[PDB]
Amino acid sequence: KSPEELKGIFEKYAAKEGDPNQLSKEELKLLLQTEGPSLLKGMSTLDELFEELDKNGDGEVSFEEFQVLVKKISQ
Repeated sequence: KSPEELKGIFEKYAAKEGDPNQLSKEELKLLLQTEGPSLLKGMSTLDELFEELDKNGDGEVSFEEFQVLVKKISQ
């Protein structure tokens, strides 16, 4: 579920940033939060750690990196 939902949205958002594999924090947050309304699986661990990464200032996030990070920090 979450992989597919995240990815499906990610492709569309990432298209704005040209490379469908690459998204950034700004969109990332929206994309994560979406799993809230969708599956009640957005605005928790995922966004919390991504806010930390935002404060560190990662900014740019590839799908793969994103995906592995969110599930690894959650589990």
